[PDB]
Amino acid sequence: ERVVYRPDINQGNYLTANDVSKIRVGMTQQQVAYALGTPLMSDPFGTNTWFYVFRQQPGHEGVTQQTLTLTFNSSGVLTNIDNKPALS
Amino acid sequence: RQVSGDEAYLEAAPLAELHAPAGMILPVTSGDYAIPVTNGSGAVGKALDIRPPAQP
Amino acid sequence: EVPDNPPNEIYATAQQKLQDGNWRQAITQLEALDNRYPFGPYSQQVQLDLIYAYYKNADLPLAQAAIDRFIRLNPTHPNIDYVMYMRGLTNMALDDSRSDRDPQHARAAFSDFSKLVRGYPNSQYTTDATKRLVFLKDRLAKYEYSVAEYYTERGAWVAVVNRVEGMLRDYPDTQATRDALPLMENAYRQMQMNAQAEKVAKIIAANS
Amino acid sequence: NGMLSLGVS
Amino acid sequence: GFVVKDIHFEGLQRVAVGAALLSMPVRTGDTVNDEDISNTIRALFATGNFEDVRVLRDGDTLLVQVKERPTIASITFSGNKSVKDDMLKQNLEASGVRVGESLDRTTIADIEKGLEDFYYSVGKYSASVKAVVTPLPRNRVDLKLVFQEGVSAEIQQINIVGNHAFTTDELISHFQLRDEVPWWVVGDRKYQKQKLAGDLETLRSYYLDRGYARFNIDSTQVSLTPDKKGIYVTVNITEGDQYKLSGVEVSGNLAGHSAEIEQLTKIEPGELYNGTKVTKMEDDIKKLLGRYGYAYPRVQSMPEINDADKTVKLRVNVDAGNRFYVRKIRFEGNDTSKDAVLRREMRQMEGAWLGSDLVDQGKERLNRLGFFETVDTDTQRVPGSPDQVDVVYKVKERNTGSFNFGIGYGTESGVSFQAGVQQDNWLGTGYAVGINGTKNDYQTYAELSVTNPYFTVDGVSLGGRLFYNDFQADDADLSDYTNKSYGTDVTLGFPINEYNSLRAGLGYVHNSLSNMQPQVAMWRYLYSMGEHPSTSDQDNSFKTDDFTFNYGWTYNKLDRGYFPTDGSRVNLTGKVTIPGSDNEYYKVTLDTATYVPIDDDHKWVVLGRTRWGYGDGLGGKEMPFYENFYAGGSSTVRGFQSNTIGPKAVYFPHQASNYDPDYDYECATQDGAKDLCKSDDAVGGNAMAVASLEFITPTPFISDKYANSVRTSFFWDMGTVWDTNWDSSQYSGYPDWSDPSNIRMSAGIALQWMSPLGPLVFSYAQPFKKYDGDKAEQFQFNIGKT
Amino acid sequence: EEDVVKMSPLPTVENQFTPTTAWSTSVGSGIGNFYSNLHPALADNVVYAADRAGLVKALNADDGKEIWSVSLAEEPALLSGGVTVSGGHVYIGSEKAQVYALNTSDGTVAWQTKVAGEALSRPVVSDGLVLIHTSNGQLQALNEADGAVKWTVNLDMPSLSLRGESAPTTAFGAAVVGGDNGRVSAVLMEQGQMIWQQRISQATGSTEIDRLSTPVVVNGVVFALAYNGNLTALDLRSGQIMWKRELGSVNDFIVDGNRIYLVDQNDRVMALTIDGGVTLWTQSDLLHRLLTSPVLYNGNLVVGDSEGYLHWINVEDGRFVAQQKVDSSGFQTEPVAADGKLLIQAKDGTVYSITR
Repeated sequence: ERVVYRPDINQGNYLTANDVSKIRVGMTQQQVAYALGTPLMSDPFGTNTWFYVFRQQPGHEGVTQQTLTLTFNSSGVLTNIDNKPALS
Repeated sequence: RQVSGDEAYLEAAPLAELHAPAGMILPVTSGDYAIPVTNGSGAVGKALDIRPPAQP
Repeated sequence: EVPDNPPNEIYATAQQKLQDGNWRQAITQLEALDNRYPFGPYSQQVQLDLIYAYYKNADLPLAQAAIDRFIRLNPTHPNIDYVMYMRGLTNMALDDSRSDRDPQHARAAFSDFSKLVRGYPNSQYTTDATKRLVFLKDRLAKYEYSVAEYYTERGAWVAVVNRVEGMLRDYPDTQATRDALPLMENAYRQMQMNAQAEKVAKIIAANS
Repeated sequence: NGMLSLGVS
Repeated sequence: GFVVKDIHFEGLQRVAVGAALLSMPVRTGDTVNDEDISNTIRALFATGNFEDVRVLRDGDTLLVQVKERPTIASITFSGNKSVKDDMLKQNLEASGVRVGESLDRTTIADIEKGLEDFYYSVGKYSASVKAVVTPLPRNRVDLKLVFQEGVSAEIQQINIVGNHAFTTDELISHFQLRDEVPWWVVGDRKYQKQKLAGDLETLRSYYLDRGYARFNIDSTQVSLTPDKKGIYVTVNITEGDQYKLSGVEVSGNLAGHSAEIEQLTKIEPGELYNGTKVTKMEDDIKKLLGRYGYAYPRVQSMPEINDADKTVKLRVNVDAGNRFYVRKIRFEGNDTSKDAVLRREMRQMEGAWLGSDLVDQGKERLNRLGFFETVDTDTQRVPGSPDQVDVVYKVKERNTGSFNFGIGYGTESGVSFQAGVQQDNWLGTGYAVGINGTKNDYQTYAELSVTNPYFTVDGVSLGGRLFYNDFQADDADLSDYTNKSYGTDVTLGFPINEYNSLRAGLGYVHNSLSNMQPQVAMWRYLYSMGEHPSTSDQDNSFKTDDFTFNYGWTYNKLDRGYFPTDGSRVNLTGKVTIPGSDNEYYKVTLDTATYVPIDDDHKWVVLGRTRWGYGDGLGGKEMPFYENFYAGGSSTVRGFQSNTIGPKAVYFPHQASNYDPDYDYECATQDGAKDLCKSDDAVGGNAMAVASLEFITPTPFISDKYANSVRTSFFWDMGTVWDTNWDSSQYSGYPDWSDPSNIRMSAGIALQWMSPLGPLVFSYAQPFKKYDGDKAEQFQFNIGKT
Repeated sequence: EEDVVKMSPLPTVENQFTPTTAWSTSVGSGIGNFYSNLHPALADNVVYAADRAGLVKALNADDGKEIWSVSLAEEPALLSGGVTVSGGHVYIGSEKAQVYALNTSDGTVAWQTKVAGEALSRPVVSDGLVLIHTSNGQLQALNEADGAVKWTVNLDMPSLSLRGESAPTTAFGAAVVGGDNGRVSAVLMEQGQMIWQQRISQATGSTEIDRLSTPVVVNGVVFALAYNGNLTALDLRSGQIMWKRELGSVNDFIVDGNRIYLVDQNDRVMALTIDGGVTLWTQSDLLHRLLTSPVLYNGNLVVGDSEGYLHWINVEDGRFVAQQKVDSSGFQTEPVAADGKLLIQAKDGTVYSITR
């Protein structure tokens, strides 16, 4: 581990508290897109799911990720929101 | 220093369409980078005469 | 630096330095034979030869410039199928055959070969051009495998999965992609998306 | 420095 | 209306009938009015093959008539001195004009005037490019570009109007453009003109950074002489009064971060307005809003001026803008360098949120590799997405490998012939290989290297050397010996911080001594090693095979690379013999620079240097006399001769294979071999301690226009070497060389600038407190030893 | 390495009289290679001249011997605005945006005014004012008595101008003036209010083609001379281009009787009809010799080149009359033909009186 120089690896989407608290269930995609911005990853194995992973590790430890998974359906309307602000 | 009469490409890893599981689908192929099967009796590599034709 | 010989003397000369495989000399004859008669009854034959010679003398930027110009003024020509092949070779001769440099060339080479087999399936060059597309796909897939790889080391797990995702879209049948799948699974597992991880785990365990 | 330098290798 | 039965052609030469048809909207059989014909003509022009076209109705047949642009059959030059026929030929193909293509006849005078601006950039304003086009029997043209470039134009004055608080000279002092260069001298910019924008930018900052908040550059005229050989430049300015900062009122789309921006804008009331502290603030905000996802935060600052109390209330407007995501980072032009080679210099993570900086930071981090000639960014919105972008870096690749040769000429060195070959990017892998040799009066060095700058993704390098050094001690102003060493080191380089680095590596050395003229100290070391050669001749040999663990730490927070005016530099090297070596020692050396300016303008810097060295043996052995610490000359304590400080040779009586002619010898049998002879030949020690104190000042007789080019100082240098294993008792007569309280002090005056022969540095020191046997040397210098 | 045009070699002239150097006086270092307007000026058998550094001497017009010894430095002064002397004052413009007026008496400073940029233009004294045309357009008019800035007429300027900002002529309480864009403008001497402003200069292309960085008024016609532009005769009232000719210069021409004598930008001398501007003769044996402004002395044309050679052209045919190396320093600052005397300042400040 030592004390090398690690240059802040950000990954995925940026999620405020005053933004997750804005998507209610039963919204369109176009509405959630406008609410949070397009996701960066979206399940490509036959399941309209949207992963907002908000991953942050700066210089040396304190790696921080919040996974915000929004399950849709055949139509295009939010049916389940899944939010875990940490990893443990 | 560049290529004159090479044949290195003939050993390129073949294309075998990936079998999908059940209750799952592979992402949807872009028709970009897709090669039609051409019932080809023509030569390959150093065996093909790449000289310009003529007539009359 | 050719003297004002009769044109036939210059063709017999050039069309002799050529099967003698001395290119830079057959050029200096044709290269100047062209600027003498840039149009003529058989000054399209002079242009194809000039492109053959440029290719083999590894004068690659003059092969493309002369093919492009040739197509632009003769897209009708009965030999146009051959010039597309030579454009295919040219661009493919600027690539790697250890392949992870700007694929501007492999991509652009994959285009000219595709145009050839799409528009001329019964061309004499079609099958050789096909075996090149199969190389040039693995080549282009391998480039994306390479960037996937940098980002697995850097620990930029999103860019990993997104890069492998697009690899399944664009180059799925390629051998380079089967190899990329366990990079994808890892990026998922590293991001605690053990749900999606298991999804790729079973695409691996279905294939080779 | 002194003298010169060629950049072509 | 009108119906067309056939389409018939007159004037097709190069263009195939088929190429004509495939660009005509009106087809065979179509029903066409004079409107769809005007569309066809209009279209055949858009191809670029034709000079004149006219489609005409000929009964039932549409008739197309063309005159094709002539084919370029040669491009001769004849007149170009300043630009080679090849560099122009290449630039013309980039503009469409090449041999085998057709001449854009209406762009000839465009081609002409197009090349004038190439010549107006350098300053060749008298220049000219005509173009003689000669027709040839079969619709061909011979393009001959007749050049007549002129006397390059030189700038005879840089004036400043309105400057009241600063003489027009002090201001010009800091411009890249100069009204006069000197010789017989300072390497001190040219005297030509171009892009003066950026030199007005330094004139703003000189004024703004001193509280002239209302300062304004009214106009800047740029004159010629009628003969177009001389160039004048006036920048007319209006000086504000000096304004003290009152407070900062922030106002805009702060994205609810007023909490963290209300103290980034907290400034102690009283201090003068400070045009850089302002742009720091602005950047700290853009760096905070950037820290929180926002790609392109705008921040402006228009000072509310109040001439009553003479104060400025800075009104900062924030505007965090939007948030974009990087779909991909892509590289174009990396045709040799590996994809990873550029991508690892990216401070922008792909598949993450955009930073207007981290994309620019990753471009400065790219050209500073110097693998690429040009580096351009391009952020493209991904099609079908309002907030996804691709960041493209378009590189042009540079020839990386080079042959290098450099003569410098210093006193404590002689003539340095540094020379060697280097490949900075081995087959585009970031790997550096090279064979450097340096040749001194005392040294012939020659090493071969292979370095990986990213052994680890975070920047850790693994560099391997393989060296060969022949040291001739009597040319280095030491007791006469000959060391002929070689070996190999692998070294990890850890980047730690923007200012700090660690080195650690293992090493092998083969020291092969010979020609050791006998003296006590050199010989005390040798009994320790278990070698008892001859006290009374100069025909000896010691083979030593050492294995070393090397380690180092360097810290550089100097403000400026050239003439530092602030901050310290601290280097610390040390080694030790891993068990299994012939020798058994540890060595530790440590240098220190510390600059401390006393005035705001920073032309009164106080330089405090210190050098420290110490080592000894472990297993009853001693530190090799070649791993010794010396102290004298320019690098260390000035006023004194090179290496002349510390222990001296206590010589045995002997004879060498010299065959004593009519020369001066030290403790030779041939001249009277009593017992031991005290000498003023130096050997240095295993314990150095030099420490200087230079007082850098303005240079007080030279024109203010370029006085800051030359740097005078007043130094007080002091130093000490000593021998710790010196038997002070057994040699009761000879001076106590384990006593370090023998402080040699000197005082002089330094001068350095950059002459055409290279970087210069003079010193002139009278040693006031010199001790027994110390050779003085008052005037010393280097000419960029390299 | 090589200038684009061979400096036409010294014309090999059979002199028809003996050009002599009545007297000679060195004033400081001179103007040097610094392109200036600074000429000497002659008033009441007393000659006033100066050098760039700020030394201003007054000499006798006969013996060339000093009278008063004052200079204007602390640091140089950068005098450039040709010496002009009217009322009891010596006017000199300084490239440090200063205009000095010294008493013709002792030589003490009468007044000194901070103008709106470098005072390159020869100060003109008309009505009760001093017209300075500076290097950032500003055509300021200072009060002759005290030097207070009466008014400022911001002429705008191109990216790239030449140097010698045009000195205005005056007629009927208006000031006619050159501009650095091709446009000769006319203002009022009470307020500086625009009246007309006519473009005189032909443009070329998207390169850098320029116009004029001094006109003369006779019988309600105004003549002026752009760089590339044109020699045009303008209606003094309207400024409507009466006739134009495709000639150009930066060296104020001179209109005598019925002819326009003129030294263009390739140094080729010529005389035209005042009428339509149709050409009389051409003397292109002095091409590119970097000739000075012309002057009339005893029915002869008196020029001077870069190599301190005075020439003497005959006004009626265009053939040379005489020649003389006067000062190897070089010539630039305009001659002077006033009070039967002929003065000229070589670059290093030497003031020659030519006679015989």
